[PDB]
Amino acid sequence: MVPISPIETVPVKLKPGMDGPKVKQWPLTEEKIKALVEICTEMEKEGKISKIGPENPYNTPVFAIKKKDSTKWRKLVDFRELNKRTQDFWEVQLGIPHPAGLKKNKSVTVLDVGDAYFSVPLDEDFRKYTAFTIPSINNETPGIRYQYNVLPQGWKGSPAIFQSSMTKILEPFAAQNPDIVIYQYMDDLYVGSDLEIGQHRTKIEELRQHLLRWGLTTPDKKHQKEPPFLWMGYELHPDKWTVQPIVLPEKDSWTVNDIQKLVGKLNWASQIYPGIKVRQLSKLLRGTKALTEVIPLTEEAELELAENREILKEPVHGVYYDPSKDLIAEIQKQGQGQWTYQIYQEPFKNLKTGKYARMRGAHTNDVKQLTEAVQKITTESIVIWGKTPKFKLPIQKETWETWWTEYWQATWIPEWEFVNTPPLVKLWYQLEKEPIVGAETFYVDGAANRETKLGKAGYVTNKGRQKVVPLTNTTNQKTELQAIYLALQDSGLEVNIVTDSQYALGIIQAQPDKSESELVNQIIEQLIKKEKVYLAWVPAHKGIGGNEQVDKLVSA
Amino acid sequence: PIETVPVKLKPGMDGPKVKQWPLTEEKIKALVEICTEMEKEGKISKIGPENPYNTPVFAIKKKDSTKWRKLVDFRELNKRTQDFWEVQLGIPHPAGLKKKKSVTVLDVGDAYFSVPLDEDFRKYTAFTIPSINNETPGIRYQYNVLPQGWKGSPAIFQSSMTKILEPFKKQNPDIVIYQYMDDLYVGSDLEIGQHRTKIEELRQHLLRWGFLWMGYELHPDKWTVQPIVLPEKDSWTVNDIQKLVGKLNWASQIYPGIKVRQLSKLLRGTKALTEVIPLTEEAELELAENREILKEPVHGVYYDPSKDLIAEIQKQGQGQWTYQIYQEPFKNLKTGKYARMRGAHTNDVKQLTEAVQKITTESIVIWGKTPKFKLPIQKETWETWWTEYWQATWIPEWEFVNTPPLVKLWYQ
Ligand SMILES: Cc1cc(/C=C/C#N)cc(C)c1Oc1nc(NC2CCN(Cc3ccc(S(N)(=O)=O)cc3)CC2)nc2ccsc12
Ligand SMILES: [Mg+2]
Repeated sequence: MVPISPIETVPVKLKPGMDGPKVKQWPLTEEKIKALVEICTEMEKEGKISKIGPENPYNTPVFAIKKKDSTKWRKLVDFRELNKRTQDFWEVQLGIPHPAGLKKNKSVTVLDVGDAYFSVPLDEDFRKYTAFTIPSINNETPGIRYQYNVLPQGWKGSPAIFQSSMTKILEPFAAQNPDIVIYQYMDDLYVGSDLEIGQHRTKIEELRQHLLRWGLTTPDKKHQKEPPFLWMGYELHPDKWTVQPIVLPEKDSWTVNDIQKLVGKLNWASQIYPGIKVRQLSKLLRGTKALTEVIPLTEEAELELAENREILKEPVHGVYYDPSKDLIAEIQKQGQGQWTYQIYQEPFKNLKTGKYARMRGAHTNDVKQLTEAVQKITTESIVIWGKTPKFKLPIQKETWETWWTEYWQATWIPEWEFVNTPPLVKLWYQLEKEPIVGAETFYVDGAANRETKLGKAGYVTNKGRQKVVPLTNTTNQKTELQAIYLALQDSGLEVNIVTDSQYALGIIQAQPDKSESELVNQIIEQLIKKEKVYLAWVPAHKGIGGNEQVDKLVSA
Repeated sequence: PIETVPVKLKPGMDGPKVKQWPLTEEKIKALVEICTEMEKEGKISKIGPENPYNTPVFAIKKKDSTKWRKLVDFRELNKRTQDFWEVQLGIPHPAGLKKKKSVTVLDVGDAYFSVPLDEDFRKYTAFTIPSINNETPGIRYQYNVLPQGWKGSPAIFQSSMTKILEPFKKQNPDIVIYQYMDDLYVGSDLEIGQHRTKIEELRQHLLRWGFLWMGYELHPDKWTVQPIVLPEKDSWTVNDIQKLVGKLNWASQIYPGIKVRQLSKLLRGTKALTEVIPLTEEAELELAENREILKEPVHGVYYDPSKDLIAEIQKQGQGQWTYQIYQEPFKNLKTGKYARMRGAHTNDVKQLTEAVQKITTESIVIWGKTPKFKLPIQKETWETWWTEYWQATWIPEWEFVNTPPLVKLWYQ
């Protein structure tokens, strides 16, 4: 006998104040009972379960299931109830590596650790809660009662405890063999390196000698897989990666279900196919829970789909990461709040691509969106590669300087250079800091009746120009913007505008270049046409000249 | 200190489960080195999967030091930790601290690692050194001793601290010494020579009781509520008078007695904004009467320790930042301005992060707690970058302002 080290036990508890499960065993056919007795007799011989007396008061139901041509019975212990009552664990497997962050490992071996799994002992004080009962033949004897000594498949803690147990065992080997990578996926242990085949096989043998310290035997996986690894929806090739085939279905009838999967395929594709767009196709799912409502496609969704098929016609691939080279992120504006990007180290050899869609909001501008895209890519790049990339952005250095020095919020984007890739991001208007000498002064105001929704908007100027327009189905806030719009429409290329509307000032000072409000949009269009605009605010109802005059004109 | 002081969470609350945010490779490497040494020294231990809790960590560099330092963001744990009435009913916040000519900040967080943490509470201090690209499970640890930045540490250690200082306090009755979290604030009214000597005398005294060698120096003499000032001009345009009436109208929300009728009278008509308007005698008197009102303090301003402090900040351009601290609107307890922030002439976010730390430090000296910030920045920009410039062992709370306030003009 070669002494072997025990696998350290994880202590486990039920949730506070909860007892173990007490679920009644279902009646089973004589055939199923016979099958369960043989399965459990074998499991008991292997140490996985033990027979228990009748003093244990807990129970979980057991079932017997089959397969189509697989003609033997399967045991199923349904731990749903125990799982509800078991403490939460650190689930150490939630996120998966992005392929573009992996580094080349010429040699990879796949080891089966399915057998090692059963060397992980279940906390002895918790085993009582896993009891189950094989009903007896004709219910004429006491049922055969067992409990688990190993991690039950289907029990809440098994994945996290199995994973944490293997990691701890593997830790000294990884630490002392920095030239190999080790990654576990369920029962598969992937061991890679960039060594010559002979040296690689030696590291594998050394790893097996290491795992034997705990009595773990780990043969190579059955039917060794030729590249590429089909994993988590990717194709991992030795020198490249891509997504698995993106096939867009052809259809004359699209439902809410069809479009959801189309976006999902498109979204998945966007990590390597540059320029994917999903705005128009997403707008068709705004609010609806019926998944078979056939939603017709707009001509804009049709164009977007056709543009994606052109992008998807041919496979593309990403490269793996070289830490000795720079990391570069390039962004392009696509329109309608959509942005795409590429991250690469060498020109034309993308590590990955991606996209960014404008946030939901009433007003926004391209510089803010570009900034948001940069922060998103920054955080993604820290996740994947542990560093911020150098940015190439379609915005002139002078435009950025003007923006951040004048904008009322603090803002920052990390090291970047301008790339002349139209359409360029620009500032569409800039308000004056001081009143303009020689420019006409428009005092604007609007008001509306809260009940009738009747309103007025207008202006008076220092030249005696005046206008009041009666309005229907409006609001105070709307009449105040309308007044500003009229002053812009009716003035020359330079204009001073005086408003008492804190609301309108707050919208315009936010420097939107686009809005969900057609009125704001029309104001933006007017501002773009001016040479100089000074916008001044005064408090309402204080007797300020000009403002008092127009206020009375629009208040009935 | 073999005995541990029992600690519990608040009733009906579980431990924190805060996601670890992604870290750069150099910060991960720094944390691995730091935590390996802390583990060798017994300060922390590896934990297993039966511990589901988590608190974020990151890596920083203190004021002008090149060594990486570990910072745990215990904000969630601190609000889930029982309220502490540590050795008494409370430390009456020393109102004389803010009056000393000079206040020196001494990092004494090292003292905490000599006191063991209650064994049943340790699991709640769990944290993770993350992996890059999810390529390995994070490195999981929990504390075995009082952690820096945790609310319980100063309270559980306060008995020991008062004794370590008593001999120094005995000989120096005129020096105010205040502890907030990991920091000691040492105030006196003598020249830096004798002040620094006293400070270096205090750290030597501390070194014989079981350090850091670093310090910060403040001058709370100057902190007040800055007056509202009005322009003094020989010729006023229409625009000038409109800005003045707007500012006075804002001030009338703070001060009683402010009038604008005679100033508004000057604008009778529909005049060009750049037209020069002579002040009447009535308007001059009204302006003078407003100036006199604004020389006096605001009515009914008092600190209520049961309410949050709120700090607002405005970007004024050219490296200048104005801020106000209050509990109720228009009842400012303190206002101020910052300029030429050091080492960030081209980085707004670094400047804002430095202003937040300076304002928090002033708040600790004056009231013994940190304010809730209203930050003029988009959430995603702030949360991507602020840890890059953070140098304090505490972290305040903050919220984001997305609509530009008109008040920026009035503090201009
Ligand atoms: C090692 C490993 C394997 C898989 C596969 C699952 C499946 N199904 C997944 C992950 C996350 C792995 O984990 C890491 N993988 C890498 N790099 C990779 C290694 C594999 N190659 C692809 C490849 C290479 C050689 C052959 S070959 N010629 O042997 O047939 C076939 C395929 C790309 C880079 N780096 C790290 C670092 C820390 S973990 C980890
Ligand atoms: Mg009005």
